[PDB]
Amino acid sequence: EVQLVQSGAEVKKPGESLRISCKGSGYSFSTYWISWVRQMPGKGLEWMGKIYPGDSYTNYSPSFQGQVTISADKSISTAYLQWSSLKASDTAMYYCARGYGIFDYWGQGTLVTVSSASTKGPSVFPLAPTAALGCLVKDYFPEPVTVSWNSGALTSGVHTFPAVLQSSGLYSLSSVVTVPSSSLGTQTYICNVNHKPSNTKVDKKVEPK
Amino acid sequence: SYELTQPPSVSVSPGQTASITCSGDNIGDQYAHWYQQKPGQSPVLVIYQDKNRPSGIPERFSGSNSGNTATLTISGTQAMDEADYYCATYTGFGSLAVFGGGTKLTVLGQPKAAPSVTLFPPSSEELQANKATLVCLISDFYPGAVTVAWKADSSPVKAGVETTTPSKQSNNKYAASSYLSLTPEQWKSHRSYSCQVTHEGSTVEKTVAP
Amino acid sequence: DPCSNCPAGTFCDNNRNQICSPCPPNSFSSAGGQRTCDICRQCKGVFRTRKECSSTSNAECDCTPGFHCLGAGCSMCEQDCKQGQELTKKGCKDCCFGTFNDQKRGICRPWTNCSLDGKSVLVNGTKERDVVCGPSPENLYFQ
Ligand SMILES: *[C@@H]1O[C@H](CO)[C@@H](O)[C@H](O)[C@H]1NC(C)=O
Repeated sequence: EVQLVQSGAEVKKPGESLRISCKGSGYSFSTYWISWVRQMPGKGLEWMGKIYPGDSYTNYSPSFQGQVTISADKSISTAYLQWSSLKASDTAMYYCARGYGIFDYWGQGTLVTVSSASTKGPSVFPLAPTAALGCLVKDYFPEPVTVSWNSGALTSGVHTFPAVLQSSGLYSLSSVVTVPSSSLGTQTYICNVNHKPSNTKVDKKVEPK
Repeated sequence: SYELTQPPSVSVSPGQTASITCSGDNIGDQYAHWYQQKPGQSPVLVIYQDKNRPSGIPERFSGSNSGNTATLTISGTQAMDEADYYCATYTGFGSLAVFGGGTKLTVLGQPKAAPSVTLFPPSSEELQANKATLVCLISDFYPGAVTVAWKADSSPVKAGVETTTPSKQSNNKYAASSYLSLTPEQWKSHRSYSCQVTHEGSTVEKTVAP
Repeated sequence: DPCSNCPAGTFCDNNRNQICSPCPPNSFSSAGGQRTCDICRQCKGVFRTRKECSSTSNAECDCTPGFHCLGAGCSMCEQDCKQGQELTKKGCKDCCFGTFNDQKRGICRPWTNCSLDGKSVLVNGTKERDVVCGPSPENLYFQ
């Protein structure tokens, strides 16, 4: 069966170099173009450029000209996508597809994640307020982090948002619950954030001001 | 190089046909290909060469291409068709392929809900830690597609912000968040901070000041 | 649990006293233990029948002569062109000067530039074949 198997997920640091591969089995690898496609987290598909492995001729879109290098070692039926210095803007999902126009086969995609892997503990800040009481945890590494409200009690109408990568390379998320505006001073609301890698577990109550 | 424009969000009702346009200068001179992609899954082609359908794709998927618009048509749209759709083309001029911006086809299962936006000024503890992080929380909206705009006294800011992707919550409505990480000096330097959140054309705003 | 004893080429109907029934015509079951058989692919239109269907294997399609298979299981058929041509929407067009295509499919790509490395062109390229460069100036005049 024709298959395109890609490299495993990569976790690099800014400035490091990286090269992912795309091994195409089940067909004459030399006479089919291999295109690399970028997909940022939550964004669309971006054609980066193609390569004909027969004679290693390469092509690039204007958005990626001079940003990456595409190479192919046809002796082992493998195409490559190479960086020289990774920027934090390079965190995305990188698919390889067979073809110049019609992409009839797609690899499982290679995930790259560039960040300063020095694991840091999160700082918890409250959000004073049917009103909205919130809990903010910022600047931690790595994932994941779970937030329980009142020791896993308040489960109705509580939401925990997915993490986001700041410009510093450290994560951040907020947890919020829609407590009725009537109940305020009667019951003190408190979150419970637990950062497993840094063994961090800290609670803080959200009160008005 | 070449640019292909498709609307970011198209809604349709169960059983009624959805049309998704892919507009580019003289795209009708090229072959248009449509790719479907679902969460955590590689893109799969649904229509190739303007009108042709691959084996295994339901016959409700339809495609046409003429003039400056290629369009994907889905008769009797069912819930399994709710996914992102990307048009693509290859032009010999420059010999490059280009994807459209992507269209999230939502199959309506609930009424459209306007987003409830909440803006929290930074806590005094964060303010004491020489850190200013304005947070804007969008909740209870549907379909799940919003763009946020950060205003600092009728002025845009884009250098220090990152926003999340809409995710369904307990009551199946969507929710998102936006984090503006400012400086405590730049915080007290401007008059007001508004969080402009646009959803299905309509834009709601929420401002907070010291 | 009881349906596991039905092999490929049958489907499981618990309403039967003999639950394993063979697939009807134009139908196959390739794994076994299934409550239904799939309908054989028909290789219609621009498709052609390579291996006809059976009770345990789906029909396998290839394209008509003037076409070539694309996609898993030959799901698509793109029109063949000649060598030295490429496929554009207006039809099969000859490769422009400076480009070539050695396949009955795909696009034209440019010749390897021998002048970039200071080499003369030994044999002229054509629409079908790439150029062949001469030796570098180091072997041609210095070794
Ligand atoms: C290559 O073609 C050019 C143009 O016709 C001709 O002038 C030249 O002599 C040819 N050289 C060889 C080595 O065939």
